Amino acid sequence: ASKVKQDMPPPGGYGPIDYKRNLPRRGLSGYSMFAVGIGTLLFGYWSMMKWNRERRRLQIEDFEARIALMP
Amino acid sequence: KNFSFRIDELEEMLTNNRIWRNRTVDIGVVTAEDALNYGFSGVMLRGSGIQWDL
Repeated sequence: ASKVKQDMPPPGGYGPIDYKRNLPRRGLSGYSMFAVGIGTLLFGYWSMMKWNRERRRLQIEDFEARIALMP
Repeated sequence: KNFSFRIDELEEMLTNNRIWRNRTVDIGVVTAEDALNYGFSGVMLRGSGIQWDL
């Protein structure tokens, strides 16, 4: 005496189902990354130049200590 | 409604990877005429440009 009951889609329909590709760009420009790399290299070069000059001075100092002790 | 994002993740892993393209591009190339004569069907046809779907 009841209505016919069956597995049916809801009245109206279903919400949209996405199927198309989604691969967003999400990236910097090439110039930006190249510039960051070059700037990092230059900063490292300057730091290493200072440190190596100081190291050469220290080496000279301890070499002179050896020279003083040699006789 | 959620399977598309899984496809997107798989495609992020494989499609643009240069190792994947180096392993798959120009490997096992078959011509349309040879595919038709050798009895191929499905994607093995449609990969050669043959416009056929049952």
